[PDB]
Amino acid sequence: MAKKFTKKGRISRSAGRFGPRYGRKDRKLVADLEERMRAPHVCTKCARPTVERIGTGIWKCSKCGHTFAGGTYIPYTSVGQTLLRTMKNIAEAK
Amino acid sequence: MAKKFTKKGRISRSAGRFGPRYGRKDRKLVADLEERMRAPHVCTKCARPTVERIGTGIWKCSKCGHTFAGGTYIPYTSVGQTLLRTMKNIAEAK
Amino acid sequence: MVKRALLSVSDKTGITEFARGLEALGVKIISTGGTAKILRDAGIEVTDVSEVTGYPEMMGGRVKTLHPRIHGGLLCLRESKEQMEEAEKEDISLIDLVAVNLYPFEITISKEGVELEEAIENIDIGGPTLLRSAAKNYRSVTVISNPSDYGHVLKELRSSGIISDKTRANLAVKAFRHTADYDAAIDTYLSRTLLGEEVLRLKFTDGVKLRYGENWHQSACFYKDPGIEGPSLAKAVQLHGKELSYNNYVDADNALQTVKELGNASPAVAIVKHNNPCGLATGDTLLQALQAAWDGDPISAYGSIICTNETFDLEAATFLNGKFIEIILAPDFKPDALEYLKNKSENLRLLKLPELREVFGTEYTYKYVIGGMLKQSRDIGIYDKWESVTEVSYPEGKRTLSEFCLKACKATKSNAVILAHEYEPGYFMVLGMGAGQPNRVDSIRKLAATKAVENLKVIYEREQPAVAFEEYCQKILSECVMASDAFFPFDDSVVHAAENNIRYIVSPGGSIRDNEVIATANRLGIAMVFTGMRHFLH
Amino acid sequence: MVKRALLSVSDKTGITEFARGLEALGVKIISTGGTAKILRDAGIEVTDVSEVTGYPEMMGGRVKTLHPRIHGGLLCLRESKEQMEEAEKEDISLIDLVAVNLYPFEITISKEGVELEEAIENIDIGGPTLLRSAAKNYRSVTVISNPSDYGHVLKELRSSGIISDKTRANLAVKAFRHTADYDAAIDTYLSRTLLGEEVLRLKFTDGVKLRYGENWHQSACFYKDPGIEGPSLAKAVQLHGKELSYNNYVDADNALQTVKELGNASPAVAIVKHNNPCGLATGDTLLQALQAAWDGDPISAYGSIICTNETFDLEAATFLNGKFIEIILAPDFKPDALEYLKNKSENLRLLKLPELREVFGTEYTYKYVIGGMLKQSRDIGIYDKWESVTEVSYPEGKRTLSEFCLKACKATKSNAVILAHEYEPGYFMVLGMGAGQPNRVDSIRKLAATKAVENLKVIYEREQPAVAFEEYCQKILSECVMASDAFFPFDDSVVHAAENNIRYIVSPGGSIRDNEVIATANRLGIAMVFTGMRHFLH
RNA sequence: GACCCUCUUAAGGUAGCGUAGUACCUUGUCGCUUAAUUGGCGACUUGCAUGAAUGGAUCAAUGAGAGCCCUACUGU
RNA sequence: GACCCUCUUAAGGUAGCGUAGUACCUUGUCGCUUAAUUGGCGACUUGCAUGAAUGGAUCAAUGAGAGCCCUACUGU
Repeated sequence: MAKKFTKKGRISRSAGRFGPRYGRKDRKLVADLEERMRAPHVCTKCARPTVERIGTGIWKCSKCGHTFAGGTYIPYTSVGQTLLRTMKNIAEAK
Repeated sequence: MAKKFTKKGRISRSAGRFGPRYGRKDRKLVADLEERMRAPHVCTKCARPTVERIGTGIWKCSKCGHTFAGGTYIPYTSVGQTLLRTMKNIAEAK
Repeated sequence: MVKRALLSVSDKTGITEFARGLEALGVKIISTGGTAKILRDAGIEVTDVSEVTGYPEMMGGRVKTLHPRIHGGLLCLRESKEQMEEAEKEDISLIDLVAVNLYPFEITISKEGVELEEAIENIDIGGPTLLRSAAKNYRSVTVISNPSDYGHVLKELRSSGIISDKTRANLAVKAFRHTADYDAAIDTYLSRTLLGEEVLRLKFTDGVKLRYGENWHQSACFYKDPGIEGPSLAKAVQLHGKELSYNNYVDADNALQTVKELGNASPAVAIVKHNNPCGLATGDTLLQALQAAWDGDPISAYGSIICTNETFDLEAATFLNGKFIEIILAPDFKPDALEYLKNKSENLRLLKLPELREVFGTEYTYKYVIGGMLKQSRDIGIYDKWESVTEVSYPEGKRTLSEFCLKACKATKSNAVILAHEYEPGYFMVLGMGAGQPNRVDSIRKLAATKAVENLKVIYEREQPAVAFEEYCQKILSECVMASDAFFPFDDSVVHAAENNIRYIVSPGGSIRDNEVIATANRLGIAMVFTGMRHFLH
Repeated sequence: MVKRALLSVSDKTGITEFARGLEALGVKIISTGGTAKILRDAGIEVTDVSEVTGYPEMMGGRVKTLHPRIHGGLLCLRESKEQMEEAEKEDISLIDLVAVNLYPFEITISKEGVELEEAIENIDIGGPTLLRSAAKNYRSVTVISNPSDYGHVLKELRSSGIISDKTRANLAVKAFRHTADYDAAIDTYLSRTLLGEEVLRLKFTDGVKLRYGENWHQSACFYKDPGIEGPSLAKAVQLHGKELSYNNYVDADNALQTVKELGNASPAVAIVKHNNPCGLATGDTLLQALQAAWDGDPISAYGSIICTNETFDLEAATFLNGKFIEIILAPDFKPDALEYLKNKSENLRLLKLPELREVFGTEYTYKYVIGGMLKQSRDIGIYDKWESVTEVSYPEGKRTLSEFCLKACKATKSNAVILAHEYEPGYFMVLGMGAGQPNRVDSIRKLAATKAVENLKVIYEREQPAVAFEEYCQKILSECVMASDAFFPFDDSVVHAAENNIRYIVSPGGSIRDNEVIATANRLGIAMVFTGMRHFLH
């Protein structure tokens, strides 16, 4: 289903577009960020993994058209989810 | 202080007088009995290890001349010491 | 310098290049058998061994030669009279470079019964001699058994000019060792196949003198096995940290085992202390995970060591801050966490393992029972059957709870009562253990129940919800899942657990009175599924 | 059948007779060097290798020999044409028996520096080859490596006529093994001297599969060691009793180690459950001791491994009647006793160890850390310095009272408030444990009194003296000595100790506040010596 | 040429690297490379006057950068 | 020639040993011992008709016990 993951090919990932430039550390950081951003993300409106990044901080659902502002490389951040869960706990309490 | 206990000489013990006769098991039994009987035995009258066997069941103290009847190969037996300790416990109780 | 090259490498890898390289610098190539052809075809001019040692050769492929005062030339000191003498004689050569590896020994069971004949008739005899000979030359002649270091040699020669003592040394040591490996095999197999004894020949390389052991003077070394399977304390990355003692190493084992025993899964960790399960729980992030496994432990705690499957960051390192930790076993590690830990409390022995989470890779384990050693298989068997003899069976929720314990309790010193209870639906956590207490009932007395309630207390009070302690417990008092070693002795003990409400107990199969135990848990309705696993982990 | 014999034996031990025999059975003796000399000086005619190979002589005593092209004659069939013909060629001989042993390698240390040059120089190059070559002949050539098998060989020949396949096999394998050992030495030494990375090879030969493992699918297999050592499970006889398993061996060894720390003299016994010696005792006539341990643990007990220090007798055999024991170890036994138990019981794994009352013979342990094998120097050293600082000091007898902890707390799991205290006329057994749980204090927190008094309980309960429970316990609790592990953390914990009337703890010295440990000991009145030997057993 | 003192007017070079693009003495000593090499590389190093963001060591890839060598090629 | 049944009118030879001082067939087959051996020893063993205190196997030492072989010796 994926590429020919050769005996040595599983390191560069999307940072294989950089060749031997920029160092293993920054290549790994960029590759990990690309993997996290390209992972499927569930839509909070229809609950299916159709949320893709349309721009720097803008995310859109391909199914229901729900567009929102999130993280630069991740649709949902830990701080935002913490704020949401705090307010949900308050709302449950009252 | 003892004999020349050679690299191989520590098995026969006093059963070395029997040579290759009578079997290892009975040679070991006789040697162990001889060792136990020739061990020092404390005199119950003077409290020093001078009790030697004078005959089959007769034991005498070389110091104080205290002569008594004991085991055939041991001056004091477990049954006799159990009887003595039972009567001592009774005497302490009363 | 080095001007002759007798390269009869059984394994024909790298020889092409090596040989060319040599030919370039000069170094007459005097190989035979296989090597000869391959080179005289690739282009590298090669002279056949035929015209060196007095008489030629035979059955190419293994045998070749085996000449005394020719192996004695190369041997050692090819420049010191007596010794050198065997590298000259009658056209006899003073070869200075040798590389002859040994194809590993094998038995290859044939379709029609083990090919013992062929097997025995393919144990290289020529090789080991030439090799051990050259090897012997800590001085002059240089031997390169291993094929995977032709570079290093070539490099040195090309640049420097002549080989270096340092190198010659390593090369020799390695070569001897290799012949050893060979012999070892030749013994092991043939000792099992021909006779029927199992000779266990072991070797632990990478010897590292450490601190001590029990005594402050109990010097011991962490001889590192050269196994290249996967998860290995040896091949670690100690970010910063004094040489960790025996104790640390062991507990490392413990936590590594437990963490991988859980098949990693949704963000999981394994806190460990005094080689006794000191934390195990799952989560959706290490935030929860970490605290889900630290939660159940208000006692031991301080002095433990983390063994995770994801990443340890400053977020949870806040609560951690202070909570004395000897070692960190983080596959992935955050720079700031790293730095903070670094200064904060020196103790942090940050022994992350490079992407530690894989399949163990070994299939055996040993316990040197001073006078011998056992060979316990690397078993990971988590359950036989999933079925409660007691009518009332596990709901998927509590099946997951049981499945949970199975892992921990199996990776938990037994003779205990492992009471892992849910902290977060889906993400479980331990709530009880029981370090080898006299009888299983005594264990449940001074562990499980007690530690569970004390935990519940700590939790309840700490996070202060509406629901008051008593009922907060009530809610899940029965739900509490406890597999505990294997079959809980009798029924009255299980009822003691039910006394502490606890109406969820796992019981493999085969208790002291199963008949009765079942009856009891059925009447009570205690969900008592019969996993079947005699985990009884020591 | 043997027609010619190559006797190039480094070690000459007993070659003269083997030679005499062969000659008397016609077997021409083609030998060279040392052997050859002795033989021609002992009235045995011997032909020289010169009349075989085309190789003269040089440094007779190790190499000087080998056999190319030609070794392939004896090889794996000195009669198999293709094989055969090679060794016999031109004046060469078809020797069908070769005996080549190898002097054990040793580096040692000289007055002016390691004698590396010569020491390493003497790595037999010829010998080993001859061995491997001959050895491979699973048929024809009968290799005689080990010198302690000339008898067997001779007898067989003198009678039968042909060394049977079976024998040939054994011999060959053994030869290969000998060369293996040789090389292993050549590795270890060199890796420790020349370079630094040290290598530890293990000693695990003759195997035997057991039942299974902790679970039915966890197969374990004991691998005995060739080492002659001393007291070890390898040299123990299962008079009667179903095949011992994993747990069996484990605990049995732990027990052995426990009884062996006290070193002969005073009669002693022991017991153990799930790797926990929970019942050491000394005393006089075993009887008491034995049962005193059974009082120590009257719960779990049932199915432990009694480990007495000498022969068992009927007195306590009748006490053991009904009180299920897994294994009973003992240096020796008495016929009637042995029989008695044997027939009465149907489970006791009677495994008395022939002659265990001597020197153990080992000083290293090998904790398997999944790719690690340490080498702790076996040491039980009671103390480094006896320096009671606390104002309350220990009189010689109270000193022994303390010493008994060290004596057992080492030889048993730690984190245990080991209450070694009087119970038999001038003989102190451990009274209370700690059952190694979280914090050090946690030991006393659910042990110390817990055990001490459970025991006291049973004793009192039975004999119900006027001294009611409180002062009964007090009788010894006021004089109790607790030398718990190493240096006990702080001071209120010790207060808890004094609490249990035990005004006699013992602490090696140097925990969280040593000055306060003293201060408190003075205040409380807890007499405690600062031994310094942390007994844990790593 | 290790080790207690010094001279210490704050301290007295840790890891490394080392005749360096830094070494005056200097064409330093040795090994490979040559018939022969103030050269190149490697090791040693008594560092006139190396050394840790005055950043130290090292380095795959890259370079109209700077040296030395082999091969091929040739009117150099 | 293993394995379910049998015939089982109690059961159907476990450990061992085996052509035996027990093996009829028989001078059984093979190897050593001899030029050649109904022999001795070893192995195999389809045990006419071995086998566990009708005691099985084995055995150091001992033996005016019974066989076979080597050496020395000799009018055998």
